[PDB]
Amino acid sequence: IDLSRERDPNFFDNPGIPVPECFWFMFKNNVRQDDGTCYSSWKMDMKVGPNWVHIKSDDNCNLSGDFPPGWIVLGKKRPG
Amino acid sequence: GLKQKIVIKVAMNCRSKAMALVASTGGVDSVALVGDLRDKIEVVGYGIDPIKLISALRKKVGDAELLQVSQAKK
Amino acid sequence: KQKIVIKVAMEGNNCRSKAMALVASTGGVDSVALVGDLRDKIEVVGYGIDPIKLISALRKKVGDAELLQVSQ
Repeated sequence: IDLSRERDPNFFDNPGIPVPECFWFMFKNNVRQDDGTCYSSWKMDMKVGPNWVHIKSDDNCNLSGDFPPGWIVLGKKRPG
Repeated sequence: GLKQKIVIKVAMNCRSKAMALVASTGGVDSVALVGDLRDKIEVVGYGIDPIKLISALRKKVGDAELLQVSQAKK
Repeated sequence: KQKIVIKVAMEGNNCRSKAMALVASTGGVDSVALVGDLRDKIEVVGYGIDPIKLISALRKKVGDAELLQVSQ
């Protein structure tokens, strides 16, 4: 999987909270299922196939979490 | 306290009805149609019960699935 | 693609919910957000939104509404 050749998530930055620094992309068997934005150095709960997963982000938007087999959530910084 | 971000997938002019219904919920700051297919609602606010909102969506609009819960950072 | 910002007299009686619901249900709307410290302005973004109709609807159904901004 190569996040250079996946087009941008369709997003909306709420103007009353800070602008989240990361794009994310969710894949089942290396096929894109879903996408959006998230904060760096933070966390979010996401439905990934049948399971809720606590996803932690570091300051470079790398995403760690216990992903069910066949599924991954990958992250990268938005421009700046 | 911190603001919430909730993303809901909805079967969807159901889009207007869904947006109207979520936008009418107490503590909502914003609603946005997100995803390539505009089949997701992103809600930002405070004191939103996502279970209460999914129930209202299912009873008023159609199939609704909670995809994401997270807080605003600062 | 349009951004429209409207000041609404939203004082009391869940006038905010009423006005967010009304704007959220409008044709062409992708996003609606309460903006300003006091959350007393509404930011509407989408395609083919009629800002005249929307202002009319808000004065009819909610309270006084002023166009602060339209941009493209």
